[PDB]
Parts: sequence; structure tokens; C-alpha cells
Amino acid sequence: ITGRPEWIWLALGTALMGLGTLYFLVKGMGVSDPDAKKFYAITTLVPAIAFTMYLSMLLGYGLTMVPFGGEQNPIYWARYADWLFTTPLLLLDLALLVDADQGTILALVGADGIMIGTGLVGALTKVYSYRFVWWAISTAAMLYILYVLFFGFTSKAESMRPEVASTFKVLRNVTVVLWSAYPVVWLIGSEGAGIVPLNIETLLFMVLDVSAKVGFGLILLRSRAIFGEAE
Amino acid sequence: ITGRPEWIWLALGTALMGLGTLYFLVKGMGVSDPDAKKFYAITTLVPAIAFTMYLSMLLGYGLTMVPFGGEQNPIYWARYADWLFTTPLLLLDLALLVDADQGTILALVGADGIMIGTGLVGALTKVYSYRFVWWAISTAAMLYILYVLFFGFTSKAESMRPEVASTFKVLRNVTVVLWSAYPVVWLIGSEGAGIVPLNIETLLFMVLDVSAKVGFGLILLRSRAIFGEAE
Amino acid sequence: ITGRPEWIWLALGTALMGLGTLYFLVKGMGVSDPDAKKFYAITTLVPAIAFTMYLSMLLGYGLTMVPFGGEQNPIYWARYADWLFTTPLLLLDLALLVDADQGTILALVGADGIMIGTGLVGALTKVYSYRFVWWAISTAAMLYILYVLFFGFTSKAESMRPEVASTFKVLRNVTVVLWSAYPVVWLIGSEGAGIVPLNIETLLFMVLDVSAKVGFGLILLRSRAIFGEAE
Ligand SMILES: CC(C)CCC[C@@H](C)CCC[C@@H](C)CCC[C@@H](C)CCOC[C@@H](CO)OCC[C@H](C)CCC[C@H](C)CCC[C@H](C)CCCC(C)C
Ligand SMILES: CC(C)CCC[C@@H](C)CCC[C@@H](C)CCC[C@@H](C)CCOC[C@@H](CO)OCC[C@H](C)CCC[C@H](C)CCC[C@H](C)CCCC(C)C
Ligand SMILES: CC(C)CCC[C@@H](C)CCC[C@@H](C)CCC[C@@H](C)CCOC[C@@H](CO)OCC[C@H](C)CCC[C@H](C)CCC[C@H](C)CCCC(C)C
Ligand SMILES: *C/C=C(C)/C=C/C=C(C)/C=C/C1=C(C)CCCC1(C)C
Ligand SMILES: *C/C=C(C)/C=C/C=C(C)/C=C/C1=C(C)CCCC1(C)C
Ligand SMILES: *C/C=C(C)/C=C/C=C(C)/C=C/C1=C(C)CCCC1(C)C
Ligand SMILES: CCCCCCCCCCCCCCC
Ligand SMILES: CCCCCCCCCCCCCCC
Ligand SMILES: CCCCCCCCCCCCCCC
Ligand SMILES: CCCCCCCCCCCCCC
Ligand SMILES: CCCCCCCCCCCCCC
Ligand SMILES: CCCCCCCCCCCCCC
Ligand SMILES: CCCCCCCCCCCCC
Ligand SMILES: CCCCCCCCCCCCC
Ligand SMILES: CCCCCCCCCCCCC
Ligand SMILES: CCCCCCCCCCC
Ligand SMILES: CCCCCCCCCCC
Ligand SMILES: CCCCCCCCCCC
Ligand SMILES: CCCCCCCCCCC
Ligand SMILES: CCCCCCCCCC
Ligand SMILES: CCCCCCCCCC
Ligand SMILES: CCCCCCCCCC
Ligand SMILES: CCCCCCCCC
Ligand SMILES: CCCCCCCCC
Ligand SMILES: CCCCCCCCC
Ligand SMILES: CCCCCCCC
Ligand SMILES: CCCCCCCC
Ligand SMILES: CCCCCCCC
Ligand SMILES: CCCCCCCC
Ligand SMILES: CCCCCCCC
Ligand SMILES: CCCCCCCC
Ligand SMILES: CCCCCCCC
Ligand SMILES: CCCCCCCC
Ligand SMILES: CCCCCCCC
Repeated sequence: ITGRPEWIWLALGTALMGLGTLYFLVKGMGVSDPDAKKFYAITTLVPAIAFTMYLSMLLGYGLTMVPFGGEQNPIYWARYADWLFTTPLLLLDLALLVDADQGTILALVGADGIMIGTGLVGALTKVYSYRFVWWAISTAAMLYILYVLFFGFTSKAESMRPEVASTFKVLRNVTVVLWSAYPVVWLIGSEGAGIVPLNIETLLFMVLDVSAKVGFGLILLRSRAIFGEAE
Repeated sequence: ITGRPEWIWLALGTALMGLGTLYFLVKGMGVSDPDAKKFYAITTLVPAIAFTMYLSMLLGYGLTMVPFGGEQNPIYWARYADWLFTTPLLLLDLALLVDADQGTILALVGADGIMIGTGLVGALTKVYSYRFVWWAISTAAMLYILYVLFFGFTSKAESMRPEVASTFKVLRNVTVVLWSAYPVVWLIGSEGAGIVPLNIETLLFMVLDVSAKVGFGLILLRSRAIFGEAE
Repeated sequence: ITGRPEWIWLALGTALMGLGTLYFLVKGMGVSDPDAKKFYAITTLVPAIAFTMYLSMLLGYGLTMVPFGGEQNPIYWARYADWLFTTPLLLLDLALLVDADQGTILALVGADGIMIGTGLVGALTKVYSYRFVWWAISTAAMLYILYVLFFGFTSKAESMRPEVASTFKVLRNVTVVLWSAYPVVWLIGSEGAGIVPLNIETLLFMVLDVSAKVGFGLILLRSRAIFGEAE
């Protein structure tokens, strides 16, 4: 395990996701409100899935070698397995907060699936120049998602409770900033142009992942917006 | 890319799915009705997914070699990745049109999953005679789906709005004819008996795919059946 | 096929799932009640999926070799493909019976996904001692599911119809006993410590699978709890 310099960040990531999972699990024990239960379920599952995939990367299972540029390049494929399930759960948290219509939710989840799926294909593609074609398609799917979060959701939040409108606005802003960093790190890291070494890349993704999951969850689950308006 | 004679049909397929995706995306921009949004979301996602998988076939990612009959046989596995997601979306379009009950929708999607999954296993099976066992099981799942579309849905459409009944009937008929061709092409093509060469097989699937997705979508999204009855 | 001593149990399993599938399919033909249709759909799909995966194991497709302990160890990976889809369907049968809230259903299905997914990783892991780390995480996800079935569902059933409360209690008890055997068989069988040989392991899983699917389904589909209260 320690044979890879990036192991320290995989281990820290595993620990922080594990701790985040346990914290949300305990916190949600005292919850009976049916609406709050939905948000706790979604939000606890996110770091639990990430915990398993960080562990698989730490132990070496979630790593494969991909030939491109005349080299055997270490590619952590387990990231995409994580993201396939956790990024639509994160979007679902946002969509339920603002009572999004079903068509909009399906558009978001579908675009998200395309985003992660094409990122996976790009990560595993052996023809170097083609990796960036997949990156571009994935990034276009991301831009669609960000567009919807701003010009379909923000003006939906404003007709809702003030506490859900303010909580949505904060989580929207956190999401757009954090999620936009992922394609940049991929592009300059070992999957793309290879300018930033894998150990630093792994650190960067770990900070983004913990912030986008445990950070996000801490903000959401401390808000009164997750509860039905009750006396 | 041009090293494979079937590349021209993969390229045309990619282009037509891409163009179809953009057309539906633009067309749905001016839509606020919650019901119509569902149909636009579902129907736009279908060629978008197909676009990505056609591209993966064009660039060579979605192709693998399978030993059977003492030969290395080129198998485009990306078709099944496409179909796994797009065929239940197509069925969902039909089921929502007639306000199908939840049990029926689950039966359809489940049978569809079995249909595509067993087709994938058959496509990748190395014992030649066993490929046709999987083809038979998949075809039985197809026949179940077609049965339900006729003797569970058609008589559901008739108690609904005339515009939804007439639109459903047309899309049902398009679906049954087009979908029934797929097992025949598989059986006589490079996956099955090998009587029709891969380049012609690829052409045939491209025509079926564009018709079943973009053709289907053009009929559906031009109907007033996708809108709630409103003043 | 007969080259593997466990083939007889794979063949019997295939037959019993096939027969169970046909029986439930015929039985549900005379059903119009929308609630009952949901239970028939879910419950018929379960042995149908299991039938396909038992067949893939019989024909040899669903088997791979995994190096650990200095040996090439036969691992039937198709079990996890089965279980990935059938265990959440089984939980859905239970959850719908007691009209579980959406948050609880998502927690169950999510924990179940983690349970099966980590079992799959453990089954395919090449570092022997690490296989048991994945077994432990999977078992913890199982224990969460069993906890919810007892201390979240049982007291939900009691405020419902007596026929649904009594049917739920029986199916809950069947589920907890049968499902708890699976991690034990894995641990002592060819995936784990290797004390019980593969042919006996295969027998054990076949008895558990038929009981947990066809047995379970026979109890559920003969109950009046699956019908809406109607005059
Ligand atoms: C509604 C939304 C969910 C829409 C989803 C959007 C989605 C369509 C976007 C594209 C997803 C698609 C790229 C998934 C591809 C998975 C694939 C990378 C798995 C690895 O297999 C690739 C090659 C080795 O590089 O296998 C070597 C050759 C092997 C023989 C491969 C044969 C097995 C195939 C992988 C079977 C395909 C199954 C499905 C792709 C399962 C989806 C997995 C998940 C990653 C989407
Ligand atoms: C409700 C509905 C959705 C019901 C669904 C119906 C469904 C059950 C029908 C059968 C689906 C099943 C056949 C999927 C099999 C996928 C498999 C072909 C992927 C390729 O792996 C096959 C071999 C190489 O040929 O791998 C070589 C050996 C490798 C070590 C394989 C180990 C990895 C396994 C593939 C893990 C299994 C994961 C699940 C099958 C994911 C499902 C993918 C999708 C195609 C259904
Ligand atoms: C809401 C709930 C559903 C939550 C779900 C919980 C879930 C997160 C729990 C963990 C699931 C995760 C372990 C699935 C891993 C599948 C993996 C074993 C498939 C086989 O690939 C493993 C190695 C060979 O051993 O591939 C060799 C290297 C290859 C290059 C691998 C590259 C292809 C990757 C497999 C692509 C990943 C796609 C997704 C994992 C699809 C999920 C399949 C299913 C088994 C969950
Ligand atoms: C918890 C994990 C999260 C929130 C991950 C988010 C990841 C993305 C938004 C990834 C986006 C990518 C692209 C837009 C193109 C390049 C490849 C990706 C997959 C890194
Ligand atoms: C957009 C793509 C569509 C609508 C594809 C539909 C495909 C089918 C109905 C495929 C059916 C098959 C069988 C019935 C058995 C042989 C294998 C298949 C998968 C080709
Ligand atoms: C129809 C099949 C059923 C109901 C299978 C149930 C399987 C399980 C509950 C498996 C559990 C496992 C663990 C808890 C850890 C070890 C690995 C598994 C996957 C066997
Ligand atoms: C969105 C953030 C992307 C920028 C990442 C900056 C990383 C700087 C680290 C120094 C680069 C290491 C190069 C020498 C090894
Ligand atoms: C459902 C349509 C299946 C029939 C396809 C007919 C294809 C005819 C093309 C000629 C066959 C090529 C054989 C000589 C290369
Ligand atoms: C939950 C049941 C696990 C116990 C399984 C008992 C199997 C006993 C069979 C005898 C073991 C075979 C060892 C000699 C080959
Ligand atoms: C490819 C995996 C996509 C599914 C991820 C799980 C999250 C799905 C959330 C469903 C949202 C509800 C839509 C109506
Ligand atoms: C194996 C992939 C199956 C899921 C495909 C995505 C479409 C699912 C549509 C869900 C229909 C709603 C059922 C209640
Ligand atoms: C990884 C596969 C998980 C999906 C299995 C299919 C069963 C899903 C049942 C959905 C229950 C409804 C939740 C709201
Ligand atoms: C186009 C929608 C406006 C809100 C999205 C902001 C786009 C940020 C760009 C992210 C950088 C990705 C490379
Ligand atoms: C049995 C349901 C009647 C409607 C379905 C028509 C079946 C068409 C056969 C398709 C050919 C597949 C090989
Ligand atoms: C902790 C919840 C109480 C009900 C679950 C009973 C646990 C049975 C243990 C199963 C054995 C697995 C190794
Ligand atoms: C070796 C790099 C070749 C450049 C490929 C860039 C493609 C980016 C596509 C953006 C439309
Ligand atoms: C393919 C990228 C699309 C980003 C711009 C959004 C187009 C308008 C969509 C309106 C729902
Ligand atoms: C080499 C071909 C052997 C014939 C197999 C046909 C099987 C079809 C099954 C239909 C019930
Ligand atoms: C070779 C076996 C080494 C023992 C590993 C047991 C790990 C079990 C983890 C339970 C917390
Ligand atoms: C509760 C702490 C969980 C941390 C387990 C994984 C950390 C890796 C240590 C090497
Ligand atoms: C908008 C046109 C999209 C076409 C891109 C793929 C066509 C392949 C050209 C070689
Ligand atoms: C209807 C009987 C189904 C049995 C088919 C599979 C049994 C395997 C026989 C070798
Ligand atoms: C993006 C950083 C999130 C910070 C989380 C802090 C949570 C405290 C309530
Ligand atoms: C099956 C062929 C479909 C033809 C689509 C034409 C759409 C015009 C409205
Ligand atoms: C766990 C054993 C189940 C027994 C099923 C018998 C069904 C008869 C109604
Ligand atoms: C990591 C366990 C958290 C302890 C409880 C925190 C207050 C709910
Ligand atoms: C008003 C919300 C500001 C949140 C910005 C957080 C940036 C990481
Ligand atoms: C809305 C601001 C987006 C900031 C992008 C930051 C990418 C590192
Ligand atoms: C391909 C872009 C379509 C242009 C608009 C068509 C009329 C909505
Ligand atoms: C009355 C609907 C006829 C549609 C037939 C289309 C055949 C491709
Ligand atoms: C309902 C008519 C079906 C026609 C099947 C055509 C197959 C090529
Ligand atoms: C296996 C076929 C079952 C025959 C009908 C049983 C009574 C519904
Ligand atoms: C009162 C329900 C008892 C069911 C026990 C079944 C054990 C296999
Ligand atoms: C509730 C009793 C569980 C019995 C476990 C049996 C495991 C073989």
C-alpha cells in the first residue's frame, strides 16, 4: 500500500468519509419527520459509497494501468464508480429541496450519467488525442447541469419557503464552484496532459470530494429546510 | 478509424444522433408545462446516450474481439450499453402516455433489462451453440414486452384523451415493427449465423436506431398528447 | 458442463427458478387490482433474473478464475449480478407491504447496494487477507438492513391492516433467517476460508436462493395483503 506516494491522501480520504458517514448516521437517529428522513438517507449514503471506493483505491483494487503516450499510466477507475452513484444523489438533494418537477430531475440525472460515463470512457481510452474528445463531451454535460441549477432551480427556490431558498442558494453556490474544479484537475492531471503529478492530483480530488460530500452534507443537515413546516 | 469498412455507417449514425439530440434540446427550450417537460427530458436523453455510444464505436472503444467458430469475431459491445438505458426510456415514453400503473411499468422495464442483458451475454458467449440459447431467452422477453404493449396498453389508451389514444397507437405500431427487426438482424449478422457481413449489419442497425429514436421522437414531440389538458 | 461437480446444483437451481418464474407469471394473469399488480411484477421478476444467472453459471459464462492463496480459485461472479438486482426487489416487496416512507426505502436499497457491491469486490480481491475486510463491511451493511426491518418496519406494520401485519411478520422472519446464512456460507466456502468445498457451497446457495425467492414469493402471492381493501 505504502509503495504508492499518493497512499497518504487515499488513507486520509477513507478516514474522513468513514467519519462523515458515522456522524450523519448518528445524527439522523433522532429523526421521524418523513421529509427529513429523505434528506438524511440521501446524504448519509453519499459518503458511505465514497468510503468504500476510497478504500478500494487504498488497497489497490480500484486502480488499473492504461497504455497511452507510450507509457503504462496508473488510472484510478474507482472514482467513476463512486461518482456514478454519488453525483446523482447530490443532485437529488438539491432537486428535492426546491420540489423540482419530475422531468427536470430526469434531465439532471440523465445528463449527470452522461457526464460520468463519458469521463470514464475518456479515462480508459488508449488513443491519447481521443481522451480529450470525451473530456469535452463530459464537460458539455456538466455545463448543462450547471445551467439548470441556475436558470431552472434558483427561480424555483424563490417561490418556496425562505429557509429552503436560502439553504438552496448556499448549496447551489458550493456545488457550482466545487464541481467545476473536477474537469480542470482531470485535464492537467495524470488522466489528461500530465502536468500535475498523480500524488498532487490525488490530494486535490480528496479535498474536493470531502468538501463536496461531507462539507455539503454538514450545511444541508443543519438546516431547518429539510423539515416539513410543522407546528 | 477508416480501417473498418463499417466506419461510414458509424459516422453517419453519430451525426444523426447528434443532430437529433440538438434539435430536441432546442425544441424543448420553450416548454413550461410539467407533463411536456417529462416527455422532452426522456425523449432528448435517448439520442444523447445513443450519440455517445455511436461515437465510442466509431473511435474503436466500443468494440471487442470474441473467439467463436475458430475465429476472432468483432463484436460491438457498446450497442448493449446504449440499449440498456435507451430502450427502457423509450418504453417509459409509451407508458407515461397512457398513464400506466406502476406494476406494469416495472414489469416492462424489468423484462427489457432481461432482454438486453441476455442479448449481451449471448453476444459475448464463446461457445457458438450457446449464443442462440441466449438469443431465444432474450426474444422471449421481447415477446412479453410486445404482448403487454398490445393487450395491456392499447385498451388503456382508449379510455384516455383521443389525442393520446391516437398518438399512442401510432408510436406502438412504430415500436413493434422496428423493435422486432433487431433480433432478426442479430441472428443473421456477425453475432449469430454470420450470413450478412458486419458492414451491412451496421447499416441495418443504424437505420433501425435512427428510426426508433429520432423518428419516434419526432412523432411524439409534435403531438399535443404530451401536454396536460389546459385552457 | 458436467466437468464441474457442482453442475448438478446449478442445473437444479436453473430448473427451479425457471419453474417458479412460470408459475408466478401464470398466477398473475388473472389480476387487475393495481396494488396486486405491483407485487406480482416485483415478485415474478426476482426468479426470472435468478433463472438467467443460474443458467449463465451452468453454461460456464458466469465463472471466473481469481488468483489468491497461490491458487487459481473458481469464483462464480454471476451470483452478484443476480443479487444486485434481486435483493433490492425483495426489500421493495417488504417495504411496499408496510407502506414505507421514501427515505427509508432509499436507505434500504442503498445499504443493499453497498452490501452486494462490497461482496463482489471481496470475491474478486487478490490479496487474501483483504477479502475479509470487504466481507466485514458488507456484513455491517447487512446488519443495518436487518436492524431497519425490525426497528423501523415491524412497528410500522402494526398500525396497518391485520392481514398485512401478519404477512409482513412472516416474510420478515423468513428474510432475516435466510439472508443471515449467506455471509456464513461465503466465509467458510471457496470465497473465504475454503473449509467447505465448492460443490457443497453451491448446493447451500441453491437451497437458500430457492427458499428466499420462490419460497418467499409463494407466501407473499397467496396472501390477501397484496390486494387493496375493496368490497
Ligand atoms: C440515464 C443515465 C444512467 C444515462 C447513462 C449515460 C451513459 C449511457 C453514458 C455512457 C455509459 C457507458 C460509457 C458505460 C461504459 C462502461 C464501460 C467503461 C465499462 C468498462 O468496459 C470498457 C472496456 C475496457 O475499457 O471493456 C472491455 C470490453 C468488455 C467486453 C466490455 C463488455 C461489458 C460492457 C461494459 C457491458 C455494458 C454494461 C453497461 C455499460 C453498464 C453501465 C456501467 C456504468 C459505468 C454506466
Ligand atoms: C430490473 C432489471 C434491471 C433487471 C436486469 C436484468 C439482468 C439481470 C439481465 C442479466 C444482466 C447480466 C447479464 C449483466 C452481465 C454483465 C456482463 C456481461 C458484463 C461483462 O462481464 C462478462 C465477462 C466477460 O464476458 O466478464 C469477465 C469476468 C469479470 C470478472 C466479471 C466481474 C464483474 C461483473 C460483471 C459484475 C456484475 C455487475 C452487474 C452485472 C452490472 C450489470 C451491468 C448491466 C449490463 C446489466
Ligand atoms: C445506490 C446504490 C446503488 C449504491 C451502490 C453501492 C456501490 C457503490 C457499492 C460498490 C459498487 C462497486 C464496488 C462496483 C464495482 C464493480 C466492479 C467489481 C466491476 C468489475 O471490475 C473490477 C476489476 C476487476 O476485478 O475491473 C478491472 C478494471 C476495469 C478497467 C474496470 C473499469 C470499469 C469499471 C467497473 C466501471 C465502474 C462502473 C460501475 C462500478 C458500475 C456498477 C456495477 C455494479 C456492480 C454496482
Ligand atoms: C463527490 C464527487 C463529486 C461531486 C464529483 C464530481 C465530478 C465531476 C463534476 C466530474 C466532471 C468531469 C468532467 C466534467 C469532464 C472530465 C472528467 C470528469 C469526470 C472529471
Ligand atoms: C434504440 C435502440 C433500440 C430500440 C433497440 C432495440 C433492440 C432490441 C429490441 C433487441 C432485441 C434483441 C433480441 C430480442 C434477441 C437478440 C439480441 C437483441 C438484443 C438484438
Ligand atoms: C436471492 C438472493 C439473496 C436473497 C441473497 C442474499 C445475499 C446476501 C444477504 C449476501 C450477503 C453477503 C454478506 C453480508 C457479506 C459476504 C458476502 C455476501 C455478499 C454473501
Ligand atoms: C482548480 C485547481 C487546479 C490548480 C492546481 C494547482 C496545483 C499546484 C501544485 C503545483 C504543481 C506541481 C508541479 C510540480 C510537480
Ligand atoms: C429485417 C431485415 C433483415 C433482412 C436484411 C436483408 C439484407 C440484404 C442484404 C444482402 C445480403 C448480403 C449478402 C451478400 C454479402
Ligand atoms: C449456515 C450453514 C453453514 C453450515 C454448513 C454446514 C455444511 C456441512 C457439510 C460438511 C462440510 C464438508 C467438509 C468435508 C468436505
Ligand atoms: C447510472 C446510475 C443512475 C442511478 C443513480 C441513483 C440515483 C437515482 C436517483 C433517482 C432520482 C429519481 C428520478 C425520478
Ligand atoms: C438496468 C438499467 C435500468 C434503468 C434504466 C433507466 C430507466 C428507468 C426508468 C424507471 C421507470 C420508473 C419505474 C417506476
Ligand atoms: C444498483 C441497482 C439498484 C437498483 C435495483 C433495482 C431496484 C430499485 C428499486 C427502487 C425502489 C424505489 C425507490 C424510490
Ligand atoms: C453556462 C451555465 C452558467 C453557469 C455555469 C458556469 C460555468 C463554469 C465553467 C466551469 C469550468 C469547466 C471547465
Ligand atoms: C405475442 C404478442 C403479439 C404481438 C407481438 C408480435 C410478435 C412479432 C414477432 C417478432 C419476431 C421476433 C423474432
Ligand atoms: C442488529 C439487528 C438485530 C437483528 C439482526 C440480527 C443479526 C443476525 C446476525 C447475522 C449473522 C451474520 C454474520
Ligand atoms: C493530443 C491533443 C490533441 C488535441 C485534442 C483536443 C480536442 C478537444 C476537443 C474540444 C472540442
Ligand atoms: C450542450 C450544452 C448545452 C448548454 C446550454 C444549454 C442549452 C439550453 C438548454 C435549455 C434547457
Ligand atoms: C450451432 C447451432 C445449434 C442450434 C442451437 C439452437 C438453439 C435455439 C434454442 C431455441 C429454443
Ligand atoms: C488471512 C486472514 C487475516 C485476518 C483478516 C480478518 C479481518 C476481519 C476484519 C473484521 C473487522
Ligand atoms: C473510523 C476510522 C476509519 C478509518 C479507516 C480507514 C483509515 C485507513 C487507515 C490506514
Ligand atoms: C453536429 C455534427 C456532429 C457530427 C459529429 C460526429 C460526426 C463524425 C464525423 C467524422
Ligand atoms: C422448464 C424447465 C426449465 C429447465 C431448463 C434448465 C434445466 C437444465 C437442464 C440441463
Ligand atoms: C465548502 C466548504 C464547506 C464547509 C463545511 C462547514 C460546515 C459547518 C456547518
Ligand atoms: C418510422 C419512421 C418515422 C418517420 C419520422 C418522421 C417524423 C415526421 C413528423
Ligand atoms: C422458507 C420456506 C418457505 C416455504 C414456502 C412454502 C410455500 C407454501 C405456501
Ligand atoms: C462520530 C460519532 C458522532 C457522535 C455524536 C455526535 C452528536 C450527534
Ligand atoms: C452566499 C453563499 C456563498 C457560498 C460560497 C461558498 C464558496 C465555496
Ligand atoms: C461560479 C464560479 C465558478 C468558479 C470555478 C472555479 C474552478 C476552479
Ligand atoms: C439543430 C438546431 C435546430 C434549430 C431550431 C429548429 C426550430 C426549433
Ligand atoms: C396507424 C399507424 C401506422 C404506423 C405504421 C408505421 C410502420 C413503420
Ligand atoms: C406487427 C408486424 C411486425 C413486423 C415484423 C417485421 C420484422 C422485420
Ligand atoms: C407451471 C404452470 C402453472 C400451471 C397453472 C397453475 C395454477 C395457476
Ligand atoms: C411466525 C413466523 C415464523 C416463520 C419462521 C420461518 C423460519 C424459516
Ligand atoms: C433471527 C435468527 C437468525 C438465525 C441466523 C441463522 C444463520 C444460519
